[PDB]
Amino acid sequence: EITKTMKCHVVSKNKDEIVKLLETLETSLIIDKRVRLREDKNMYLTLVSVVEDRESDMFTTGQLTAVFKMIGKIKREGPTMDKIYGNGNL
Amino acid sequence: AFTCIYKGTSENDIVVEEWDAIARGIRFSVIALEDKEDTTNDRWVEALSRHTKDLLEIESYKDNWKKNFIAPCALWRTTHIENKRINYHLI
Repeated sequence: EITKTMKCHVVSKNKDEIVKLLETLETSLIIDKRVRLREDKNMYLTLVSVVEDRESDMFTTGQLTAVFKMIGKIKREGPTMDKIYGNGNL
Repeated sequence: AFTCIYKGTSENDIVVEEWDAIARGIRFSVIALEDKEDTTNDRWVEALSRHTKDLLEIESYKDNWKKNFIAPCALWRTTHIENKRINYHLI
């Protein structure tokens, strides 16, 4: 399991635009509860929690805090029993 | 317009002999020099500011002060937002 608490910024001259952009981004991240890691559409980043702190500085800190997790699988395989054979005696 | 706010006084009550005078510096300040809108895209802040204005019959400013605020007044703002997908259909 790989977890990342990724924070996001939104800069703009119009602060109401910052609020609107953060609102739509949050709603998108919530209603679509995962994000495509790559265009192959095999990996995914299932959301855990998205939180905005409007008081936080626009440039240094960043308004929106999101936590994503992903579950890998250890990449190991082995030989397979395609064919089985045996004889009978007494 | 603007609205000065009292903040204090100069370091001491100076005396200037060459000018034959005494002086004292009162210290004021002004708020939100760059804000001119008093609007928001936070629907919740709009709703509660409307509620405060109706209930209380005073000004009700949105997310940030404006330089010409009319005392007495209120200001409603959002500090923290937490979204949560409680269910498949509900958020």
